[PDB]
Amino acid sequence: MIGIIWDFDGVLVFTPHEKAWKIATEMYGATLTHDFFVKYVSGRPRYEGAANILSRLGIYQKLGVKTEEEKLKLLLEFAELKNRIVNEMFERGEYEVNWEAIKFLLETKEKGIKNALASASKNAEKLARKIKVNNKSLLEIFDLNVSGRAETKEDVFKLAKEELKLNFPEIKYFFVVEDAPSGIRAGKAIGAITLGYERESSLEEADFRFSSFGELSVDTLLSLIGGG
Ligand SMILES: [Mg+2]
Repeated sequence: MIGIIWDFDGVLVFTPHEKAWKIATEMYGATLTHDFFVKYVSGRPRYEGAANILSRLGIYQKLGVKTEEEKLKLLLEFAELKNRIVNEMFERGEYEVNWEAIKFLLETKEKGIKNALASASKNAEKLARKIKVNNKSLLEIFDLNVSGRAETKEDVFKLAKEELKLNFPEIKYFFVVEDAPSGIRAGKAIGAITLGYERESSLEEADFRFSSFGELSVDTLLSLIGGG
């Protein structure tokens, strides 16, 4: 049978990604453009993004931060500030639910497909618990949740895969629903068929590229295996 491993943010839920960085950058005296975000921050590791902002928008220079230890002190402050802002804007309800993803999720569930929630975020489970689908939480629709139990996509995907197999040994095919280029790579690394949801980035490395759910069928999956 089939197992599907779901990333959360960017797939089942949309949060403002650029916005957290913009606000941190604003409070250090600079303006983050969309152009800059796309070129030096988006899709890169958090600390690389942060260091790009601090150096190229002149914030190091402005504050007299000259040595590597001084730079490093501010880098880690800045990157922590950005996480703290992601947390606060989650606390303020700043997200939208992707009901069309939940649609496909429910469709796979009725055809006997097993579904794991597999986010690296500490907040995925909480949000999933509070979003309602019929007479339960979106969380309880999943057969399995491993969210926040590791801190990279590949480690959480790996964990979700091992647990899906333990619980259901007769699963033979794994899919990863993913919205980010790094996740597509993480999916391939654990031997899953990657379902690339392009809402913003293009995901050329993905086995199946799509722009909206419902453009997915259970039959698409079988077809993907396929030869797969
Ligand atoms: Mg994602």
